[PDB]
Amino acid sequence: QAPSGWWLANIARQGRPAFNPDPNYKIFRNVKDYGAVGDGVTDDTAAINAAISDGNRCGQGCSSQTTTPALVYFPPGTYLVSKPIISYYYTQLVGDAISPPTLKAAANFEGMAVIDADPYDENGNNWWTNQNNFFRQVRNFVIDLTAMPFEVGSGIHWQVAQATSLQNIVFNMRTDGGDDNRQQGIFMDNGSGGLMVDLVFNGGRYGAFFGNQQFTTRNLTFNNCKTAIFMNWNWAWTFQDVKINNCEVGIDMSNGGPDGQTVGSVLLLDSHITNTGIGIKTAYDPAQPHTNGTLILDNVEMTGTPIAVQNDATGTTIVDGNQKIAFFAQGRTYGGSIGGTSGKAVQTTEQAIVKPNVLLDPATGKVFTRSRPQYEDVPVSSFVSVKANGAKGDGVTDDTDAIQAIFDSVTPEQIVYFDHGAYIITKTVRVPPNIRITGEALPLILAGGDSFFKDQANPKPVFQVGQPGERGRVEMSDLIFGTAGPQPGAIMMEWNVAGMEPGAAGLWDVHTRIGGYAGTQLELEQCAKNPNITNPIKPECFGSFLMLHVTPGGSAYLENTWYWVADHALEPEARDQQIDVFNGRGVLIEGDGPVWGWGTSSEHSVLHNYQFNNARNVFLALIQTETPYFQGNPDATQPFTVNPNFADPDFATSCTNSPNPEQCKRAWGVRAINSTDVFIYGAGLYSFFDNYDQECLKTQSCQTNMVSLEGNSQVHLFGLSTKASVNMLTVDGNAVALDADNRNNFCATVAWFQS
Ligand SMILES: *[C@@H]1O[C@H](CO)[C@@H](O[C@@H]2O[C@H](CO)[C@@H](O)[C@H](O)[C@H]2NC(C)=O)[C@H](O)[C@H]1NC(C)=O
Ligand SMILES: *[C@@H]1O[C@H](CO)[C@@H](O[C@@H]2O[C@H](CO)[C@@H](O)[C@H](O)[C@H]2NC(C)=O)[C@H](O)[C@H]1NC(C)=O
Ligand SMILES: *[C@@H]1O[C@H](CO)[C@@H](O)[C@H](O)[C@H]1NC(C)=O
Ligand SMILES: *[C@@H]1O[C@H](CO)[C@@H](O)[C@H](O)[C@H]1NC(C)=O
Ligand SMILES: [Cl-]
Ligand code: NA
Repeated sequence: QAPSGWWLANIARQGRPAFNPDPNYKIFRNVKDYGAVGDGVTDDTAAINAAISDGNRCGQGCSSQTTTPALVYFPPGTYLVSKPIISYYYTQLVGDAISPPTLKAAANFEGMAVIDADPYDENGNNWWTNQNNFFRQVRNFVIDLTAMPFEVGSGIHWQVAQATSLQNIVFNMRTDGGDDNRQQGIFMDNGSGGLMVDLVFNGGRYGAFFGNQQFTTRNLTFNNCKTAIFMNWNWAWTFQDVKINNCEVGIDMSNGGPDGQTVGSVLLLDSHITNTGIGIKTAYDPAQPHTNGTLILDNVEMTGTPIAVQNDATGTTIVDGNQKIAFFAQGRTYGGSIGGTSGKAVQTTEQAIVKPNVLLDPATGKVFTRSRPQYEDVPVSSFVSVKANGAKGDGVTDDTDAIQAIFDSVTPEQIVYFDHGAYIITKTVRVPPNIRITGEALPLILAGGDSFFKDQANPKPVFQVGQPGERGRVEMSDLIFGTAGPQPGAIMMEWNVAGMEPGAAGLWDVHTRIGGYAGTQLELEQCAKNPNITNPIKPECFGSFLMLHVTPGGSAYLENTWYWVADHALEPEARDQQIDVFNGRGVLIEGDGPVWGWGTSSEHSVLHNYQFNNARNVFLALIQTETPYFQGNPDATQPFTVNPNFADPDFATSCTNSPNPEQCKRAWGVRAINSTDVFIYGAGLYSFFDNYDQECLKTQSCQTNMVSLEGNSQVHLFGLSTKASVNMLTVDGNAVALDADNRNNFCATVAWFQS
């Protein structure tokens, strides 16, 4: 096939990792420049693998690395492969977006999967610790297993962590062989996700075999699979806009049986299970001692599917199909008339969860969604390269004025293109309310300087997105925001603009990465942990003030956005060793929004990871947090002073008279103050340490409190999982749901909180 003309294939390549010492390292690789023929006849395995591995990248024996990113581009074509495509650390596998190429497994293909994102060596050790396998894309492919015997074949071994995505992939598999068919689209053994969007699975035994701590996956279609989704294990998982068609089983979540369920919780929203034998197989019964197997259905059609939910241990139909299920919950519920203050285990349909119209797509009535833009129809001439227009991206030069001048002059038909590099910002950059910005494989935008962002008593925005009250169209994608040295006055992104329409203002694959990597000066040398002393709280190890602030009137659509304060060092010489980085606050949302967050995560801030203050119209699915591992050395009262301008939590006051005082002063996973119409569909809010000691896990008591609802906040929580917090949820100062009353297979889990 002809080249597609997609801008990405032809845009001038001027990028380079600023902190890789090799001036000739090449981030972009077109597989055909490595000898791939793309005709489906010549075996292209070696050429594709060489395009990935070229340049001394992070493969076997390399724990992790941020200075060897790669964007591996596959022009339109068919690529015959006979062994796995090994995706090295920090790789974007980018098929052509206009005409997604086919990865065609040879009949004699051998190996784990057509694409392997985390190989096992001969001794059974992964190349990368699964929970550290960050910063990846696979997008725009057809993966064809149909030449392989039905007894073998997996499309992608997707064993990954945060800031990863699968997008726009079709998996074509055989339908013959009965019980001996073993083909599957995704094979996922474990990990810590992550996002998937816009996938189609045709045939096979399983569309996907899934096992992971937590994941958000939406707009998935399954056609003629035996079981569409085999959920092997999880803590939580949120599915939205899933279409299952003519399968034997939709979601199998009964692994382990009624006395050993390995699936923690599943949420299924805005979905359709059509012409399928059994919609969902579960082993849950409300008399069981634990919360394993929790399930939420919200707005799910069951057309032509006579058994919507089946208890496959007893064989009993729990919910009849051939009707829409407005809402179903099984697991423990609190609040309202059903659960009350003590909580109650239930397995029942119930009344619809009504969401405000501002959060919905008016065309479908589903919660609004929009995938990461790839600008397929935009000509290369419309892209304005920052390096072509005066920004150096060298990680030292002050690029503030050059970037500001680009932002001030770019027209709405153009797109600002951040060539890969590291762009030092030394004072506030004002982003206008009409702009589109996209990056070459996660360029770094770093708050730097020696004064402007240094004062936590007088914090300042790094990127100020619109001015207060403005409406417009602002899109950013494929970028990382961070600090160069400590910048405890930096508000990394202040989001003032509101979209003209849903999805017109947002962030896709845009991450805030505070410390831990080359260029930050916040690495193992400077910030190594020392739990054996009282922490000095080194000034050289502070991070930012606040990673994201949606101010009153701001409205944003966030999808695949990781707000991460480093718990460990990311370059290979450090061997994943742990560090202390002191970052005040994660994500703060105020005002009437709306705000959507799909597949967001906020981890290791001191005061809170997510906070809603005087907020309305917030939809998050699913969310994930961690407390910083150094707490309580120091505890959450240090080193950021309480600032009422950000409604900061005041732990010295709030923990007064705590019955569990030793571990009370710890970062909030989620805090809501005077906020309503907030909807959280799935949450994994974890506390794994106390001053790097994990003894507290044995009694699920690393911290005292995890979610705080204050000022009669109406926060509608579904599939809330928390790890090792005595109290999962506290309302107006009273502990409501205790971990001990809601034990799952690892976390504790509340299916449904009625506010
Ligand atoms: C769900 O994802 C699928 C897969 O990307 C989308 O289907 C593609 O839609 C585009 C735009 O119409 C077409 O050009 C492609 O041919 C489609 N691909 C396939 C495999 O069908 C689909 O649009 C998405 N649906 C929603 C509601 O977002
Ligand atoms: C929920 O998960 C827990 C943890 O896996 C299950 O408890 C385990 O059950 C297995 C039997 O399959 C035992 O071998 C383990 O010793 C148990 N561990 C603990 C910590 O109790 C529990 O049975 C599951 N509950 C339900 C209702 O499925
Ligand atoms: C803290 O003490 C332990 C002994 O339990 C030791 O192994 C570790 O190296 C010490 N840490 C530092 C930073 O010295
Ligand atoms: C609490 O939220 C309401 C909106 O329901 C708002 O009118 C009120 O001003 C808020 N209270 C404070 C103290 O800001
Ligand atoms: Cl993404
Ligand atoms: Na302008």
